[PDB]
Amino acid sequence: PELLTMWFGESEANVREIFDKARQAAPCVLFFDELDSIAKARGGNIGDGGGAADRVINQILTEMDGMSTKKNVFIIGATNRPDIIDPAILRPGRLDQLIYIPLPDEKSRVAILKANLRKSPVAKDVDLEFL
Amino acid sequence: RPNRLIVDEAINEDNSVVSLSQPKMDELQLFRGDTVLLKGKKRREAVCIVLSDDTCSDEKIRMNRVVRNNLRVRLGDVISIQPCPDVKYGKRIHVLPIDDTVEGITGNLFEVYLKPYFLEAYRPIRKGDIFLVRGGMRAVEFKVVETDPSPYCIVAPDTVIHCEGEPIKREDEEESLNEVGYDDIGGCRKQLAQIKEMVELPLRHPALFKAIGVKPPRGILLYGPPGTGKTLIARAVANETGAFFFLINGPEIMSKLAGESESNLRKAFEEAEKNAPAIIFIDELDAIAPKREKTHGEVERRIVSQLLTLMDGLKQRAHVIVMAATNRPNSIDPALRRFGRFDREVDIGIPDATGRLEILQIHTKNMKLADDVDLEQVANETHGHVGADLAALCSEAALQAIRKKMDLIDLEDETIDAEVMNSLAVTMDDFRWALSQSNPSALRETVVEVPQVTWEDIGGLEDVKRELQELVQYPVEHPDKFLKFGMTPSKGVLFYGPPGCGKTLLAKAIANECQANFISIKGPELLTMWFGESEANVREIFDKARQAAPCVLFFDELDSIAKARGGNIGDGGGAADRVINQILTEMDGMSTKKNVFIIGATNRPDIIDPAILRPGRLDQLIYIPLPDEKSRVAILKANLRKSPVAKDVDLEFLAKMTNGFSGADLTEICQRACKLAIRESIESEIRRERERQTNPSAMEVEEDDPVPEIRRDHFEEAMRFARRSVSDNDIRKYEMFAQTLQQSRGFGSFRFP
Ligand SMILES: Nc1ncnc2c1ncn2[C@@H]1O[C@H](COP(=O)(O)OP(=O)(O)OP(=O)(O)O)[C@@H](O)[C@H]1O
Ligand SMILES: Nc1ncnc2c1ncn2[C@@H]1O[C@H](COP(=O)(O)OP(=O)(O)O)[C@@H](O)[C@H]1O
Repeated sequence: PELLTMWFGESEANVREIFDKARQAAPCVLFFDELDSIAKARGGNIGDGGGAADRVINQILTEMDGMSTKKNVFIIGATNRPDIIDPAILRPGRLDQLIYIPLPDEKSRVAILKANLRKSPVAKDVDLEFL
Repeated sequence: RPNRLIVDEAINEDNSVVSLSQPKMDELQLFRGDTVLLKGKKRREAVCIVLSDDTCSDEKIRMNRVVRNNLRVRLGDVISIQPCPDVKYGKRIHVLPIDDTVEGITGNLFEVYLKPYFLEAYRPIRKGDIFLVRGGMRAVEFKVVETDPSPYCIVAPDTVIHCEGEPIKREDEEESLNEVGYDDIGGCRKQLAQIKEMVELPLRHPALFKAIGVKPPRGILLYGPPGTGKTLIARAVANETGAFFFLINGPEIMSKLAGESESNLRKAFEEAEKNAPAIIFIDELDAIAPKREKTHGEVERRIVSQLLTLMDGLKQRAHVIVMAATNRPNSIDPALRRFGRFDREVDIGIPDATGRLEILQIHTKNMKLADDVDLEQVANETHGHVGADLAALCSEAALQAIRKKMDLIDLEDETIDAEVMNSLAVTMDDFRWALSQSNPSALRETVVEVPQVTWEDIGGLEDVKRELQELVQYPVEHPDKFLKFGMTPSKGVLFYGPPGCGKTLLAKAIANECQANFISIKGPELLTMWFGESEANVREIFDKARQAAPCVLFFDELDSIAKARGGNIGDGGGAADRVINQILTEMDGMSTKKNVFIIGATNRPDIIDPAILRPGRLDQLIYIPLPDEKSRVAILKANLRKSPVAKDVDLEFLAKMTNGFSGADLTEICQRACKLAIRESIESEIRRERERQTNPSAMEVEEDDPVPEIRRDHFEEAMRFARRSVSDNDIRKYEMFAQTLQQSRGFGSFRFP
């Protein structure tokens, strides 16, 4: 959401100070939520503001090429739809490792429910794995 | 010392009445309704009848402005009340008016004013006491310079009042009630309470507070529309507390000469610091404190820097507080909002109809009203006005009333007769004329207020109403359960359904039940906000709502974003996405601690963007069914109880012929029936004069069917031509969306755990 907020207007400097701040706090991990949202502007019901998306992508790629090996800062990106996003990112020297997210399955669901129940109440009246 | 009591305002208009609790009355050996003797500064003695009222606390003593000036004390002070119920009857009264209280009157105070003032009042008057009588338009003070017996006496039938002679001169102790006070301001109870809370302590106990050695607030702002009495508020507070109020005006200072304004402002600061614990008031600072980009010139920056440097030199020890007033805190430079600088911010909103009522009452107090008083009706009519507006309205209504009799009265040019001004009374006709030629000021400005919609206005959906009650009232009713389970209440609720179901009415009803302010958002307003000023308006409205918790932040036509973005337009998508992103950011930044609810309503759920369809965002989606048959008549009754109907054939049959009709078309049918009834009454009347134009008086009386009573003919005419508001296929899409959310559910069946 705030990425698309920036998407109208500041698209080049803002990323610059963001990555400068990230570099200063090394070691650190940078996380990106719903990168495909940018391509959602590229591919969507409008498909006309793509210049800003081009600016954002160019800035991101330029900074990634500008990332020195000495800096120890990992970058993670979460995307629901990898197909719409530009494959140009998927190249060596950039995001390369793609990991699928399987659905929770039984024991995973049991552990998730236990973690949720850790808040206060107890569920000693049913079978969690049954559910 | 269980006798001295902290002073408090006396609601009773009687000057010499003080309300005491029974244990204090018994302890001080006082009778019932007798007179007590109070000493204050300079041991000045005042005699006051004990008033039969225990409403005030026993440690408190009800005591109005007149006795406070008699005792040379201020509000929050103490009294020296001592047993003296042996007051003597009056023998002769020697009271003369002050010179500057009856100028331009040339009348007799004794008969016109003093005679009704002292008629069965029995006011204990003491040698040196000050008593005021409020008359036709002014208030006149008097002092008992000398009397028999000494010093006090009782107003009694055996009275000898000498009201003949030159008016007395100034007694040099002031004690004048013509100035301002707390009771002279209305419509700002909460704000006044806050100001008292954060102001009184440093002023009441300066040395004690220094002995505390804790930093007090130093920068306080009031922001709001002009003409709301901010200067009045500051002046009244300063005068009542007791200080050395100092005023500074922007234009009067900045345009003095070159840089001399710096010298003037400095001189003001060290002058104030050299006198006493005081308050320095600044008006229209934005005229000298614009935005940084707005500083086109150079000297303005120098002036701002000088001001900041001077005010920041208020190191810990400072008995002087700085009060500054301006409009909305937008044009003001941001650096002024820092700590040590202006940090406390207060808004002065537009008073409601009730606030207008009190403003009129405190303004029209002096004028003699007629018997056609409809102050409540006027306050109802005067939406979009401020205290200055109402004061001007009253003034020019008085001029209209007086001007009606210029020829009858000998106008002359020398003097006037008090009987003449006493005779004139302001009539409701004068008020109607005054409102006819009037100019409201607020107009283009959003209003914040608790709505007045009650539950019986909307019929049916009681289960949904209870669900909204659970989601809204219960978390603030029982936060204990929520914290015991450690579960956070839902942030907001969304509504979807056919239009004309009064979803906004439901929002207003629940807000009124919750007793919280309401905020309205319009789709046209949002689309206006698309282009140009977009982020700032969203930010300021969110901040205002967060400040005024508890409050209900309502949104209407939320689907309008998709109406212009999606579809065949595809052009305003950029601004729409700007607005949507701003809204999402602001709502995500909101904290559940703040008692603010976000409510969005729509009639096109399918077109809604799915971004909000995420946890933390609007997730509780409620369908609004279309009411047909069942309680429809109840809804009819809800819209029919407004005006009488008397004779009717059947409401159930009326519900029978109609089907699938919302509140909109039902109310439209009711309005059509009323229109036909009005038409019939008007044409029958016109027939009556078209008979009487060539005839003598033919008894033009109530025989015109003017009673509110809709016959079956009007109902039949209404049902002859009445189109269904909703199309069946639209209901099909609504059910399709219901099935869509059922598929998102997927599982609704029952399986045993
Ligand atoms: N709540 C109120 N109670 C009584 N009088 C009021 C109220 N609001 C406004 N008035 C009247 O309206 C006028 C406002 O005067 P004034 O210009 O000092 O107000 P203000 O709002 O402080 O203005 P400014 O914008 O110059 O600071 C006065 O005549 C005052 O008596
Ligand atoms: N007593 C009532 N009960 C239910 N609905 C009502 C009642 N009185 C008015 N309404 C409805 O309130 C609507 C006004 O609210 P509005 O915000 O326009 O709702 P919508 O957006 O669904 O049309 C009117 O169209 C009318 O149908």
